[PDB]
Amino acid sequence: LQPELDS
Amino acid sequence: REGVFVSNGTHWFVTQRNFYEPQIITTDNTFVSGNCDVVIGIVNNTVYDPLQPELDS
Amino acid sequence: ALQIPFAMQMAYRFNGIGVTQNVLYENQKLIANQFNSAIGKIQDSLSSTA
Ligand SMILES: *[C@@H]1O[C@H](CO)[C@@H](O)[C@H](O)[C@H]1NC(C)=O
Ligand SMILES: *[C@@H]1O[C@H](CO)[C@@H](O)[C@H](O)[C@H]1NC(C)=O
Repeated sequence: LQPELDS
Repeated sequence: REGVFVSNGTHWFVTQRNFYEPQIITTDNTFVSGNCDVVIGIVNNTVYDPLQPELDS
Repeated sequence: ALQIPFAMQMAYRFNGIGVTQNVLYENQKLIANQFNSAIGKIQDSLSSTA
């Protein structure tokens, strides 16, 4: 989730 | 991740072997290993990701 | 009897020994050559060693 959580 | 990929031709699903229970094919009920070239008899279908609409919300 | 493609049967034999089934499909030609060679050695064993 760490690199995906730009949202 | 468990069971078999199966199709009625119109759709693709996964189920355990010992009882038919079609589920959508996902990042949760599958695991990746490598590029497609190596596997004999592999097929193309869109693997869904449950996190995607939540990042879109 | 339920028909199943033989490579997928071997995949579920492999999960039966804790080797993850992608190890079969990534090595299928190699495994087929080993298995066919191993059956070949039985014929020589039986032909030589009554
Ligand atoms: C599967 O078998 C059919 C004939 O029954 C053949 O045309 C096809 O090329 C085979 N595919 C593979 C991946 O063995
Ligand atoms: C699967 O999709 C890729 C990329 O769209 C394509 O190159 C490939 O030919 C497709 N597979 C088959 C069996 O045609």
